[PDB]
Amino acid sequence: RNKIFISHATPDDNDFTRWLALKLIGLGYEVWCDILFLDKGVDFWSNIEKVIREDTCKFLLVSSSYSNQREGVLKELAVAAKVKKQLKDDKFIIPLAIDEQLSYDDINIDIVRLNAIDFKMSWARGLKDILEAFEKQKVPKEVASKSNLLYQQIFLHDKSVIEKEEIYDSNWLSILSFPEELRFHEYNWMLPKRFDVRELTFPAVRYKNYLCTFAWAYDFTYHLKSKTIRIPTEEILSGSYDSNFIRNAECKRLIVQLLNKAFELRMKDKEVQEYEMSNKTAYWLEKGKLEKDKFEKTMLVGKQKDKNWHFAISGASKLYPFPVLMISSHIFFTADGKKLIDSSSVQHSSRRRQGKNWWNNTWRTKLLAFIKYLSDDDTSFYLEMEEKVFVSNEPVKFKGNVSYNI
Amino acid sequence: MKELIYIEEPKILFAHGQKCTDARDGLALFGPLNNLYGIKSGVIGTKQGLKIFRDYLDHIQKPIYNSNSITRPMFPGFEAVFDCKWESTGITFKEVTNEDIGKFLYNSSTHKRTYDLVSLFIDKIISANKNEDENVDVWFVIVPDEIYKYCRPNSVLPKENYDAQFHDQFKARLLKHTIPTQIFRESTLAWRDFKNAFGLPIRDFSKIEGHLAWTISTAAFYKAGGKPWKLSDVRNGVCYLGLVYKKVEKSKNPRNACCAAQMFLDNGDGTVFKGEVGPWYNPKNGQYHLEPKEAKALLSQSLQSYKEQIGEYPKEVFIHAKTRFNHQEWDAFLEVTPKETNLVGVTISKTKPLKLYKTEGDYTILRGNAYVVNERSAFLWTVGYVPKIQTALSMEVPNPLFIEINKGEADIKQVLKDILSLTKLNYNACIFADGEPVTLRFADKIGEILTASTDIKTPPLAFKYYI
RNA sequence: UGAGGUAGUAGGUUGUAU
DNA sequence: TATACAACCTACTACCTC
Ligand SMILES: [Mg+2]
Repeated sequence: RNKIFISHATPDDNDFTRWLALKLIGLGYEVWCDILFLDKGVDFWSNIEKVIREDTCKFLLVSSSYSNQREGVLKELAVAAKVKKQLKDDKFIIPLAIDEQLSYDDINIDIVRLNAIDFKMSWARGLKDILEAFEKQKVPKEVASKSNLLYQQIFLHDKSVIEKEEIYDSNWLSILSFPEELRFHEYNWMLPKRFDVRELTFPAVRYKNYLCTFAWAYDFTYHLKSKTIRIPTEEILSGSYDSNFIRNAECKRLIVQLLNKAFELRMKDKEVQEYEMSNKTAYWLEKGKLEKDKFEKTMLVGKQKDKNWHFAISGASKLYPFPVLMISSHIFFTADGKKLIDSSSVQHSSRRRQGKNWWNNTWRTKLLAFIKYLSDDDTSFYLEMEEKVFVSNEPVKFKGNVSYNI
Repeated sequence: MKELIYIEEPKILFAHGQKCTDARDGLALFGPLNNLYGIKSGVIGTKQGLKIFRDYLDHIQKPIYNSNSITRPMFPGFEAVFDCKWESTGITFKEVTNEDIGKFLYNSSTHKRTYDLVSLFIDKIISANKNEDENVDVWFVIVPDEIYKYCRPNSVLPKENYDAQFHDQFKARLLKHTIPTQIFRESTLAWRDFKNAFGLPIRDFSKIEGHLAWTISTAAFYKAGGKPWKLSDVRNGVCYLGLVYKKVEKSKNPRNACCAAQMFLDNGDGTVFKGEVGPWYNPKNGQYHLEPKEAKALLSQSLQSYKEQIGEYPKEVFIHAKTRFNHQEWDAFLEVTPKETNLVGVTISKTKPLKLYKTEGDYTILRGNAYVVNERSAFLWTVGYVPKIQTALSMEVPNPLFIEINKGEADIKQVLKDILSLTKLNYNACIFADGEPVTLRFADKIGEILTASTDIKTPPLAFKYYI
């Protein structure tokens, strides 16, 4: 007794019966259905009765609207019930509900009490249930790798997420405090209103006839009241300001330019060299700047074979949705500890080679170490314009309601 | 501290009415939607190319296993998946000799060489299509690696009206005849023999062979006219459109050509996914905004196509783009749109540098996590970690799409769900999903093919003539 | 170009004042 | 007409993995 007998309405339920028979045969079982194993020129009813009585260890019954009141299916079910009574096996008959149009009150009473297997929603979940029931009932199976692979595929097809919260670290540095107000200086004097615009110690750019800065008028004296408007930062961050003097969007552009210039100038004074890219600028630490390239045990700067790679941060301030700094991570290869390579192709290829064995943990650890080293106090660092802007050294966090378990 | 919502993974409909999330799992367990009886292939190239193609076709029939099947399901054989025959006994071979290839391959210039090689490869196709009595479903053009290497716009010889790209020009010159062709490389099917330094192959397909078989089989089955899968959770009469702009380079004055891809649900419960073509042109250099007349023409053509396909007008029309629509083109769009139809214009970009790192685990962020910034903005992680396959879809920390509703009013969650469902209709490959929506990607393919030539007047809408 | 992903290199446009 | 930049746009490779 090792056969799995499948009963169905022959001219109406062939697709599912053939699918299930082939899937079960492919999993190492031995099935019997009249559409694949009944011989030609044989007395078919006596053969079916003999198979049910002496060969089947399980009796799968495809219960649908067509086969509910089919005479052949009823005869086979009756013989199966008698054989189950003889065998004293409670789980001999397993109905498979493949039709959603068969009401619970319309199923024939012989199988109403039996616990069926749901195939209406999905045939793969039903096959998983069949496999679980067969494994629990110790149905005989004779398999070698193909059956295991198909079994694993069937089990894993429905794998999904679990509702476990998780915390994600981003690369956005939020802004805590802004200066009291944005300063517009209507000088127009002092060398065509500071014609350099690119050499003053404090960040400032020229407007129509004014200079926009957070610094005082008596702070650019090395390279060089009537200051009007003086818009506050808090009122303009919410975008509640208007009028033809300057558009609100242009104000936001002006201030974000101011933070970008301040970020460049502040840590350009940190005695750290930089790298020039196609559109931005990135800044990497030297080999000898760290003792010894293990800031918080993070291995900031190393070597691949004989070329030294350095971790670099490229930052840019943005105001959408709320004022933060987006900073990105790069890898720069130099032959010596403090040098540079003009071969873009070699640098790119070696960067891609280095980035193939780092992964999320190493990326986050090195990013956090670099952002902690750039800090100037316990939990932030300040940018100078005689005013200061505090930028948190801890990137903002995100909370998710779902995750996985490796 | 911010909150991320999760978008449930969409399902795709396979045979027997059965839905799944993985194309490979559904194709292995159930099979394709429609039944075509067989594929008759026409092979072009040298005798070595024919031998390589025959060897690969023979290798395809038997099941192929990956090194790790928990991530890449094994290929069970072409007939065991697509219940149709694609054998080497039904090959109509057209011969291209090495002398003919080398006559123009090693000659000077970059535009003349590619043009001559494409002509040599395409005249055989046209003649066998018109002057032969054998029916060929797909034409498989086996290209030697020398032609592939030496037919690039920026290629340089190793010291001894049309685009310089072999593939795009080849597909553009074949548009008037509607011949679905697949361009194969010798090193793609014979990777084991193209060694580089010490017998190590240039491309290592040893642990990938199953995935390569899956991709090639899916592409061949789609080009032959088969439907491998369709979206199961498509909404009501809403129609999705996607615009992509391309440069026509130094062909005839600075011009920008816009091409569209269109998807919706027909009355037969299937999915209609084609392209709106006739690339609408803008003469201004550097501007990627359609002029009002051309925008009205585009919307009128798309609406007429929808009305002919269905019978009424769509309830709402979503528009995707990599750019932001201006007021003039949107007013032109609305001038044609009927009152009952709601116009929504959405901008999808992959430029915002927002990387999320897991605090403890070594894997990346779950795919489908969405950061709703506000009513008309969101960050969607279309590429990330998939629990079903114990590996991520990217290598480093993936970049998320920045989806922002530019024009009109619509639910941001519904837009994110629609985009995540649209990312499942890539018939050019057999993968789980891709980061970009398939509408934008296929519009990209259509545009980059149609911009390689100027003789095309009425391009076909179907995708098998481009992809 | 079997297919995706991540980078790098270049150029262009709009707006803001000279 | 050039500067300078904020904010967006495409075109073309090289590399790694499925
Ligand atoms: Mg393809």
